[PDB]
Amino acid sequence: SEVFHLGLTKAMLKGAKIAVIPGDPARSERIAQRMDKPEFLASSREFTSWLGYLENEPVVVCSTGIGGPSVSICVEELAQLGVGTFLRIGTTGAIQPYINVGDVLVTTGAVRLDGASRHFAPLEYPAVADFSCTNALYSAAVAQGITPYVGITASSDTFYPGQERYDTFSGKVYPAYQGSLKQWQDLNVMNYEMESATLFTMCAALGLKAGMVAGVIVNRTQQEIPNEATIKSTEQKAVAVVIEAARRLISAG
Amino acid sequence: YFQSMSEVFHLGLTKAMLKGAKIAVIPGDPARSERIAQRMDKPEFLASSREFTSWLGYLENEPVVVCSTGIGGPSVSICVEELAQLGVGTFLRIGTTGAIQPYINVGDVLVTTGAVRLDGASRHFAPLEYPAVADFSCTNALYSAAVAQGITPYVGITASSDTFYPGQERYDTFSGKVYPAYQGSLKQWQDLNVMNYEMESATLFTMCAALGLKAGMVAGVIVNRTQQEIPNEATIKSTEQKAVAVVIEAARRLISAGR
Amino acid sequence: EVFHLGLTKAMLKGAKIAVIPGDPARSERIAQRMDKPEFLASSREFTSWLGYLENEPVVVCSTGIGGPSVSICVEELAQLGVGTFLRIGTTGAIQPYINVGDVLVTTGAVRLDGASRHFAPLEYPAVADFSCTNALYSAAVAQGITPYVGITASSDTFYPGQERYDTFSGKVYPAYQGSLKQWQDLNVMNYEMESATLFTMCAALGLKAGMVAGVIVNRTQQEIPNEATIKSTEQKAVAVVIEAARRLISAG
Amino acid sequence: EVFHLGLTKAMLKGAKIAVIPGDPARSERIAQRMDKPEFLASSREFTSWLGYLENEPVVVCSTGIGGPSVSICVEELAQLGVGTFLRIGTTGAIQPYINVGDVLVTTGAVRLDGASRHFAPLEYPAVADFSCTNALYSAAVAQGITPYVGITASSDTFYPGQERYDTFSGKVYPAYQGSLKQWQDLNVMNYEMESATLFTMCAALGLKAGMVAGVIVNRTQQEIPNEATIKSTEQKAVAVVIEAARRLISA
Amino acid sequence: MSEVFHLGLTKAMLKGAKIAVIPGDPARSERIAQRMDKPEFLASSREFTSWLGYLENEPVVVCSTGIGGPSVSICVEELAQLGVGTFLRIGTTGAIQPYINVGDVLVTTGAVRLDGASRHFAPLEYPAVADFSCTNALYSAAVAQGITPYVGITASSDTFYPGQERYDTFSGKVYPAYQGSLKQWQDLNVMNYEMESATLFTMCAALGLKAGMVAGVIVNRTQQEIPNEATIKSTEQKAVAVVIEAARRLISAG
Amino acid sequence: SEVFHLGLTKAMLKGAKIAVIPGDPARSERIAQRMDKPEFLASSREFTSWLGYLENEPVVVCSTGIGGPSVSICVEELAQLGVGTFLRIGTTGAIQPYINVGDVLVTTGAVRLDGASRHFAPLEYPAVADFSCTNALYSAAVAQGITPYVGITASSDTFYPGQERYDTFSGKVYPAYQGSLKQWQDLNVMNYEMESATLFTMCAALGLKAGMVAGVIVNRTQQEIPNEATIKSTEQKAVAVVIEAARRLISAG
Repeated sequence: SEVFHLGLTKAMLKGAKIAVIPGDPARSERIAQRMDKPEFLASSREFTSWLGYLENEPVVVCSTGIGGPSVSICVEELAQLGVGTFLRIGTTGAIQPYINVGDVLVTTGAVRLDGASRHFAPLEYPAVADFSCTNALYSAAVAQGITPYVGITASSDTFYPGQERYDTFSGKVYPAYQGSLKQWQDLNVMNYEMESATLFTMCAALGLKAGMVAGVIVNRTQQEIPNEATIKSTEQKAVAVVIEAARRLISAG
Repeated sequence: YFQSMSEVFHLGLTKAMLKGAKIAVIPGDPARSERIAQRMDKPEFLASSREFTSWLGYLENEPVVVCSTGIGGPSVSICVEELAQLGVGTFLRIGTTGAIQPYINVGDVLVTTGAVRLDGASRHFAPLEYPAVADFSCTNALYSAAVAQGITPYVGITASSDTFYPGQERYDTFSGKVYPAYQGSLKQWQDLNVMNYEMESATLFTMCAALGLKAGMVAGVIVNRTQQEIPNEATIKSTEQKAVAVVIEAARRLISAGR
Repeated sequence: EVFHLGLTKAMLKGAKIAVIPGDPARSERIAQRMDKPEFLASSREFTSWLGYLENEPVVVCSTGIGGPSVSICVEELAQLGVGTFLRIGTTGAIQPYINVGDVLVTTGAVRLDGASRHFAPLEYPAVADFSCTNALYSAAVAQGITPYVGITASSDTFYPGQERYDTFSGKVYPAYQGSLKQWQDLNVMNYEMESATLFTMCAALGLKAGMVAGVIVNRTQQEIPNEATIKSTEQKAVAVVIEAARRLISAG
Repeated sequence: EVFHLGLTKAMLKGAKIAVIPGDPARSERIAQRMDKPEFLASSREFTSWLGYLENEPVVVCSTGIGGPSVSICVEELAQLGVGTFLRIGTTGAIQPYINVGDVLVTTGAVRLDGASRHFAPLEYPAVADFSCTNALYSAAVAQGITPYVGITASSDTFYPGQERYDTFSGKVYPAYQGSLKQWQDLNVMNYEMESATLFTMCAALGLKAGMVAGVIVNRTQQEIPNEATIKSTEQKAVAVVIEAARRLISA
Repeated sequence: MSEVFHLGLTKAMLKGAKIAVIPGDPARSERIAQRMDKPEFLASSREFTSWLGYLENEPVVVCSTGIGGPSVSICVEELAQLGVGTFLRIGTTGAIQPYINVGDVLVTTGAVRLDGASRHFAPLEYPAVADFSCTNALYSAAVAQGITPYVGITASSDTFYPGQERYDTFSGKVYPAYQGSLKQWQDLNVMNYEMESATLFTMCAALGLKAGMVAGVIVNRTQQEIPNEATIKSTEQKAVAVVIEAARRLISAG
Repeated sequence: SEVFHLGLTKAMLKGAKIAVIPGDPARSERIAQRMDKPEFLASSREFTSWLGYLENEPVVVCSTGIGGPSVSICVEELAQLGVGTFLRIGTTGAIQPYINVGDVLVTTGAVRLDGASRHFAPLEYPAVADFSCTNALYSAAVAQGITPYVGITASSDTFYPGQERYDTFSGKVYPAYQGSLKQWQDLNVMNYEMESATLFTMCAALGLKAGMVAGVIVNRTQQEIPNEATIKSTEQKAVAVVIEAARRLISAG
């Protein structure tokens, strides 16, 4: 291979300029299976890649693993192989009581509670999504009968203390993160996630285009856990949005 | 200035004088409020106090405020907060600007999605790590309005500075100096794909996001710091009018979309 | 000759000192207490008048609200040869012992602004010039006034940075919650919105700055000032700054 | 059962100690060097095996790349009763005198990651546990190796945070320009991407952590190494980490 | 008993002293006290050597601080526990500006906070600024003794070596955050480096105590000329004369 | 004298490569008198130095004064004179309830609540002790039948507010330090101290070796005042550990 981690060569992508980047290596196949003529490319560490076709054009699906550091490797190495646009698809937990399980969130900007973003730009620089990607995702959702929430996401390097979870080994969060959940709620932050600050900041710095959509499967403020059919239909909703957004971006280019 | 004639500390306005306005166009210069209002139906002067000159006018049968902010986040923060107390929910920033990328020309139009926070006021609304990002629908209305008038704007990041001089790494000054933290900073932003400098959007975007208000920004490029040529008054004045026409049409589609 | 102020070196007729209030409406009022007052210019928030004290020309120029517009004013006046800047304002105090009508002379500022950081790193002190501070203090004492002398908190906002809750959101985020009490406990006299930028930039550029303010409101009391109170307090503070300017001119 | 790892307390069979490599494919290789190895689970980047040393159960669980995934692994293993964590890896040195084939034991980490700040403020030291560090060192010496002991710079990125210019942009922004030289002049041995998170979280949580690594490349050096010396290096490093687990079990 | 924790002093031992002169070097306490009426040794504990003397019939303490904000912070806090409200710092210093000569006198209005201890009293944005009345007493005293001091900003460093960008050291190195820092301070019109004033000014403002600082310039690292020993002693003696006279003025005024 | 502050020359050290560094100038002599052929070297400001012999090798004992700034002078100037190893000895208070008066603490790392450490390395760099020094100190303690606590110390530039003391002139601590004691307790910090952050950071930056041991003479969390005999015996206990530690380091050379 021509890159350090992914196990890929330029030739293997067959001219792909756009990538869909889920977190879980097992999701790559499922997404590529909504595309035309999909084929396995490689699996190396947490990076499982597939190639598929939308609008008769090649598209990579590559898993990123959890967190900015693995995302930064994935994105950098795909960019070396000619990928210029990156669409993040995920499933998330909301922190606003008006956002329900089954809702779809499109993120315009990220609160940078990560470390990797600071290696591409100083903290004062905005972790903001690409306009054309964000539009394609929003337009894709409304066209498919979904009214997404569009706004800001908190992007944390941790699943536990950074998302102010106390159901843990220590049961503690140190003072800088005590009350942080309420802080973000009061600043109209929709949800937590763990990748978008790195993705958006590095893409803006490198001149690459990024966007993100997620399906809500849990609400931190709400009592009752939903059944794992509404979980799966939520995941489907999100994929339908990202696939259609990818087609719009391709047709537009 | 009589506090009895105002429901807010600085603007000299009451809610009723706005006649239900939910949207404001906010230029920097007090002298520009009237001109922008005259693009609307039945324009009327509202008040003038300090750097805050306000007019009302109508678009699509709805009242729209035009209020000047003065230069800088501190004065912008007062203007926005006090209009928000009087029921204004959407703020469209209009201005002219210099660019820092060689491919951006005088006469081009910039729509800003996010701001580098080189200001102070934004930190009074949210911690530094929170993004100074524009409202999606405002940004889309500004872009769409521009395209519908024959203009393809550049869309991207602006550096929002509390100063005109050292914070924009200008050396053509009294001291001729910029201290180390801001030396090389222009090049830094160029290399990070920042389009331009401006002095208000970090505060505007950060505060609106934090308060649940909607903000966007459009600007006409009237100078480029990487370029040698001097631009002429005609193209400059034309660029100002162009950008105003964009902001007005954006307001129109925001109004009709909310109907 | 300068980007914003609409002024030329010639129009200043040799002025080396400026009085810099916030409100453009006050430029003329202050100019009228000097000799041979005349209008110079008005552009955006910057309205400038010229006057004479001890047969020397003195500029009065309004700054607008906040560090950013102050930094433009001071920089551009300095390009035109002004070396000394006297800030006059009205202010709200945060200490109970400070009364409406009192006069404050500020030695240094808490840097809760952005613009100062463009002139020097945060650890550098936003401190007033010795001679300006003394002239302001002396002027006050010579007019029968015992001013408070000390530290001012200089905020880029009027609302959350001064921990106001009487607002559209009614909220202040955690980093500024408890901040007013913090400053009270650190013996800060008052809030204002310009002096951190002024002091820091003047120290950095080798210019001379001082600030005097009249207290029109106390954040620890329930009373709100009427315009007559504002007017008399303003007049009190203007008298101080005019005299301080005479003293600096005479001594120079 | 825990949220990410696909594990229950019962599946660990009382294991109090874990060896934690980064690469999912490496968990089996390492478990093969213990007694009665068995696959446990594979979920996302977390592939876990169980094995026995001095007749005692030991988990081997991959972490993926970076503090974020490490923090999930360690947290969830701690919920299941694991109290000690030994990191094994392969690394690139930044000092001219460190050779390919050398072994590094890390006492402390430069915190160039984000996850560590979710456990403790930046001024708090990312320091290895005293016991673990000694076992790693002793294990190495007993096998004829004098490891370098010292400080590692722990980066959230592979590229700009380690000041690499061989990239898509070819750029590193000013705050990281000259940072490699800065760390060299401060006697930092190497870059790595997980230890700041690991050391800081374990100190905050009351858990025990250590780290050993085999050097397979040197950023300052002309040459390029063959896979012979590389494969023996990582084999050497695994041997040190296994023996260290024994020693800790023994005491 | 009634003794403070570090200084070995009780409130009775001060005999009502409200004002202190605070040199850095233990061995200077006696010398400064001998410039006052009826000097007497009080105590010596660690770096803190204290004497009492009288000026204008009022008792005045002289206590050494040791080097750096941490020991200064002990000294000042514990003297305040004993009723001292006013603190006059006296020393000798190098200068970093070419136009400041050996033998000049510096009165410090403000400090660049390159220390740690100041941050334990106030956040970094809070100004390390001297008390108005102390600063005036020092300036007016100097002018009355035919000196015209420079009045300005001093950089207050927690180190003698790297924080003052010194390369003549064991390592020969200064890490990047401090490379170019001397020139940065020169370009921002800073007069000199010293190691205590940020802590002193910040803590005194925070606690409501009054502080001022005067120093005599005995070296200038930007100049080639080397001063002779007479000029140095004359400068030391001059700085001491100013601080004593300033204390007299403050005592008389109150 | 060929150093600026200590009043020392390389010849006066007679080849010493190692130093014991207490804080109090009055302690230097009695520590040196546990060694063979003790001799006074110099006294300047807070820096009182003595020389002694352990295992036939010369060892300096030099007092540092209080705080990172004076420590930084002492260590720099001794390094200029050829000293490469620095062992810190003192007595301390503990902030953990289970740490008793009489216990011994060996510090692996320091919380950097000081200023001088930042003049040697940026804040993210760890204030970590030298491995061999720490091992020597641990081993010496065990050999005296002491199980020392081994761990993290908080190193403060102040005695009062930075250790969250309210028994003061003002009786006040500003918000950034309110609740800080509790914060450090919950992060398993053992004790406060005033010099280790500077010492460990500078030594790692300069390539010098440092360690620290201390005897606990007071506990913030405990009710009891301990008697003088318990306190004086704790001092002796800790000094015995540091001397033995130095024997081991010398012997290993």
